[PDB]
Amino acid sequence: FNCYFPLQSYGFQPTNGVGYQPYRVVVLSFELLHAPATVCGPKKSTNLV
Amino acid sequence: KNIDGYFKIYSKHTPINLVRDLPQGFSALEPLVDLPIGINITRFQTLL
Amino acid sequence: VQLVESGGGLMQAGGSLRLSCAVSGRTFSTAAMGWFRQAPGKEREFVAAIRWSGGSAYYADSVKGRFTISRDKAKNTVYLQMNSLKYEDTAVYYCARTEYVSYLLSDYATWPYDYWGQGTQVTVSS
Ligand SMILES: *[C@@H]1O[C@H](CO)[C@@H](O)[C@H](O)[C@H]1NC(C)=O
Repeated sequence: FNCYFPLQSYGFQPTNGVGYQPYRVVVLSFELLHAPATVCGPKKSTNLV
Repeated sequence: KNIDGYFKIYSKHTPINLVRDLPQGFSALEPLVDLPIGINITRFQTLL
Repeated sequence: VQLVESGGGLMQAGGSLRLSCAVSGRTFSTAAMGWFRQAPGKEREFVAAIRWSGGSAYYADSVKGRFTISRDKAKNTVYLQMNSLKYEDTAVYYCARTEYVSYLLSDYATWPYDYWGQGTQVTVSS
């Protein structure tokens, strides 16, 4: 009584509603410390003349 | 050396015939490695 | 995944028996284990449940103060210590397992379990 387990399972079934169906989520957070930026983008090149 | 977070490693290999001490002469060290560590360094040691 | 029961059998009233149920095969997770029993001609009935995490136990009224459920996580085994045996305890005892985590322990008394052992006879004599 008044002492419950803090966690609970998800009811993920193939027939479940879209709202109740599982969804995989990725959150991308960017950081700028007092350090070199080591994660850069492609910066695609062009042909040489 | 370690400057603004980058670890710079230069090196040079040469042949010698001189057990007693460092050879007198002149030779320059080309860079080999540039590490973006951003790590503090104030002490080091060698491993043999 | 298999539930393998052992122990039990014949014991005179007032005595004590221990049932074991070992879980074999690759499991992702275990939420809870339970013991049920079925006496001849009667419906299968909840006996006890234990949460795998923390080891909190929930008991049918009929076995309170007599039976103890316990778990050895490292051996993936649940136990039922059956003390002060009565004729009414004579039944086939079944191990059960679920991956369903309820915040509410009492739910394990009525939750339909996913996995079942083969059943082990306990017979209480005079
Ligand atoms: C790195 O060393 C400097 C020089 O003492 C100091 O001010 C700074 O607190 C150090 N930073 C870390 C990561 O401890």
